[PDB]
Amino acid sequence: GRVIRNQRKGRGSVFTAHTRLRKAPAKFRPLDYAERHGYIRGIVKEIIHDPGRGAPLARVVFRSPYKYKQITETFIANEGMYTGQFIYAGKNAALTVGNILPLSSVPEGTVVSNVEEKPGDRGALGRTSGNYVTVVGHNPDEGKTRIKLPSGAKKVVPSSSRGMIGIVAGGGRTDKPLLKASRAKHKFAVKRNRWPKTRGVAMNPVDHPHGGGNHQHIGKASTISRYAAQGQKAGLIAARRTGLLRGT
Amino acid sequence: PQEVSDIKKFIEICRRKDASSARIKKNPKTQQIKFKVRCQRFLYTLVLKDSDKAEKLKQSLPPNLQIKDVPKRNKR
Amino acid sequence: PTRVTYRRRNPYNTTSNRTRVIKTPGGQLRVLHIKKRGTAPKCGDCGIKLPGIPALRPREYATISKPKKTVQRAYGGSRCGNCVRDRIIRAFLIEEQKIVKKVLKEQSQAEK
Amino acid sequence: RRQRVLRRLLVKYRASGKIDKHLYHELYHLAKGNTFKHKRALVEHIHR
Amino acid sequence: MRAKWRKKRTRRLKRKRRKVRARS
Amino acid sequence: SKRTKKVGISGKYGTRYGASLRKLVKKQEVTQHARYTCTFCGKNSVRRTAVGIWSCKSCKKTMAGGAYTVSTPAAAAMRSTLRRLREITEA
RNA sequence: UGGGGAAAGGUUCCAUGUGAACAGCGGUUGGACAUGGGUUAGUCGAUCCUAAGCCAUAGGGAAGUUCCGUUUCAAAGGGGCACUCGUGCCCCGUGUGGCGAAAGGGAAGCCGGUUAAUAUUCCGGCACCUGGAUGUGGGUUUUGCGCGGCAACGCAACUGAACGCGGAGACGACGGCGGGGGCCCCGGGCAGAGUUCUCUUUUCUUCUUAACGGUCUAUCACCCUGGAAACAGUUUGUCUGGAGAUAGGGUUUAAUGGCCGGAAGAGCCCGACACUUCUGUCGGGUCCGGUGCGCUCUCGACGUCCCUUGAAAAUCCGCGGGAGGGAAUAAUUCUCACGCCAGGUCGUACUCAUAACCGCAGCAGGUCCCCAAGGUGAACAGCCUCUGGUUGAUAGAACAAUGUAG
RNA sequence: GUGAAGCCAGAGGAAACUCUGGUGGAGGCUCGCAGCGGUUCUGACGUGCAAAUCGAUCGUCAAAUCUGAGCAUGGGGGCGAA
Ligand SMILES: [Zn+2]
Ligand SMILES: [Zn+2]
Repeated sequence: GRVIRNQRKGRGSVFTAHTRLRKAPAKFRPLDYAERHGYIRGIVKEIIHDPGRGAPLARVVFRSPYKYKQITETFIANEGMYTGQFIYAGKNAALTVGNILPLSSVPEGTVVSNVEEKPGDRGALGRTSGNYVTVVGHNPDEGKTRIKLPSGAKKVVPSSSRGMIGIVAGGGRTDKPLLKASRAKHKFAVKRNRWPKTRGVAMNPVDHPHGGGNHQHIGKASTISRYAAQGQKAGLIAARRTGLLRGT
Repeated sequence: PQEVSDIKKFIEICRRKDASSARIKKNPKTQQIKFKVRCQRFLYTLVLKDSDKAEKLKQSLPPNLQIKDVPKRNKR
Repeated sequence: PTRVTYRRRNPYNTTSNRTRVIKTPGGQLRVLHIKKRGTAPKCGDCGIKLPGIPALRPREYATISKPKKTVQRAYGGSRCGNCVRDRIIRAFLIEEQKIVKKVLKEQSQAEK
Repeated sequence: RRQRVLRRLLVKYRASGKIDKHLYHELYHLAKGNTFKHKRALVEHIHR
Repeated sequence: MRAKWRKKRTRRLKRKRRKVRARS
Repeated sequence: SKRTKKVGISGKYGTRYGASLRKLVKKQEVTQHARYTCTFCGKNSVRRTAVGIWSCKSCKKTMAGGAYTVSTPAAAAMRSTLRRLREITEA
């Protein structure tokens, strides 16, 4: 046989990501003395839309503490922000929607977004349209904080990690049906070449492990082990269970 | 092409170090007299409707340059 | 009712091959190739077109005298005129509120 | 076409002084609604 | 304001000054 | 002169896509094309521009909101609790 | 089946002559044969900038031809001035290389004539852009770097280094509405032509105005006075208004609008004289209105759709800031007017297709665009005609079977 | 051709509310020219005009439509609404 479809996607010839219309990536500022001991301020100049994503972005302008110049950054916008607002960042900044605080200067129960997994990586944890993370408890000795993730899992991150207050805008984007093949095509045609997906049961035995036959059927089991050979993992990988879930 | 509203500045143009040529066209149908002069960069035109200021002016301009009334039907 | 033709080698209608039908002193219909249209500069912080400034291509602005490319006040170009008034008012008030707060804090601290 | 004709006539009357702004406004909205069919009908309503 | 104009005007000024200095 | 009795804005879809999907998309479509009163200037001149962006036609301010509504119930609850939480914690 | 082009073709373009061969018949004809001639650019392109993408440099793999790597664990640059003179001095720095578009971005030329064959290039006239040195007129100053308007702002000028901020280049698809150029249509007038047994104050043709400048206007928008409910203004389409409407008065972005220069001396239409040619010449004319869900291009204010929001760089301008420099017999770094010099290299003929390209060929196949008249008619439907182009596909005679098409 | 939201006016009712006439121009809607495709005649030709063409009849036609140039993927490899 030949190489099956999900092996060709690793070469990166046709299945790359379209990035002509993306202007910059979304990150925080780098750690610096000012934000680590006090606070700094910036202006919200514009609120823009970048293709291939929910969660509109916000352009913020800060001054420079060491040179005569002005720097501009791009954040993800929380529900409530508006052009012309004043945003603050640092250890001693008040906690209102929009602000940027080290996660240790925060009481339990507040929701944040765009949290740093390690201080300085510039935001990694919750940054999609309408999601957030919750703090649960602290540990002043050997500083470390426990958080809950939008999937249910719990984690422990260092106390000097950062997070910017609020809930990511974009709301309930996935509520109305797409309702039209064209809308699905337009949705995907700005991320990747993956939309029209053919059904391995309709394939030929030279093309896919599910292959041919005089009737369309899988043949063997559909659950594939976790330590299998590259080119075999096509189906429900390492499935612990099947069927409709009941409790949760 | 450039206009000259009055007469005084027209002789000032003609009395210049590079005014190489001039000519005079008379239109019988519309009863008009046009004074054209050719400088380096531009071509300056003076329009008149009278009949006696035409000839007297012609003696006032410098004598060194030449004047040829344009002839109807000019061959290559 | 005569029909016309292009006069350059580009046969395509590609937003930089602009034409105009004309009639000539010889009694014929010809085409002139015209350039693109100018555009008027906008304000620095509001976004509206400034009045009193022409609309040209970005290179023709180098042959025109200065008093034709600006207006006679502070922030002549790039600012409309209503937005500049806000700048004076805003600047003055912030300075006034600054000194009063500073004197209030120091005098209060002196009291202790 | 019909809408322009009616509106053109109405401004003439208001400027001349044959009517005032209250009657003008009432008739303008009465005209946007399909009430008057042509120029003759409009003047009759004004006269009454 | 192109660099050319700034450089051209200064060069023109210097050339005129040099001529005056030599005559003196 | 009602031209319909129940279909409404979802009448452009004709007889396609199935009754329940048409009726279910109406809930978001009706509120997305609506017009809301501004909060900064007071005029009723706010309309949607992008998937999460709203702007006032008169004051030119721009605000980040929900997907199909200027605000969402989840966000409003959070702001009230957080404001209440901060005040007691600092008092 | 007209008039011109991109890819491709490569002398097939024009003139003179011609035995055989080729043009599935002939041939005095030819895209065939023989001998000569023909392609002129500061303004049209390439040259300049980057896009998807390709390749050097610092490094690390591999026995090796070489694979990765493009800002990465690199000591990576560029700006100013003076001597006697090359040598010497003084400042700013994370650096940040090349290639890649004849449809993307982009400084600048129009009309008339001319050759057997080229012309936005040649000839005549009238212009424009960039670069470089310089003078006259005017402007400013003894209060050292201009005045006027309440204001939006105006004018022939009217200092501005380092550093920094902003604008233009710079952008989707569709729907109706309004302004402008071109074409189409109707009436009158002057010239020429067609028809006329009968009728027709008849039917047809010409009546044109370039680039580049001056001056006067033209939707949106903005400024001043004043303060609105018996609510008003208003679009084909309900938006606007104490965050200041109606009304009155003003400033400004935008001519493919009117008048003048260019420009009548041009071009075109008639009439009258000359004569082997070389040649020509002298009279007239080249106006005034109307209309429109008309066709085409362009501009402007609106509206709709998106889990879709619809490129980057070179180049140029404006502002904040105040370094340096500067007169009282002149001084002057005035983006004002006029005046001086120069603008290198390659392509430019012709076809673009029922014969110049690809299909073994002079093959009913295939191959990307621009302009688009009259009538019937809802119409780029079908049918007939004008400008323009063809009359080229082996022929003559008779009308049986069987055929193909109607 | 049909005529979705939004807007104007009028009429009926004690009220809650309901009717009627216009305006407007949405839709992977519809008839139908050019382009694109290739259902039937199992038509023509079948040492053809042609190593896939010709004629009539047909499918779609404002969007998952048609198309030029520049660039990328190279053989047990690519690409594939299969
Ligand atoms: Zn402004
Ligand atoms: Zn508002």
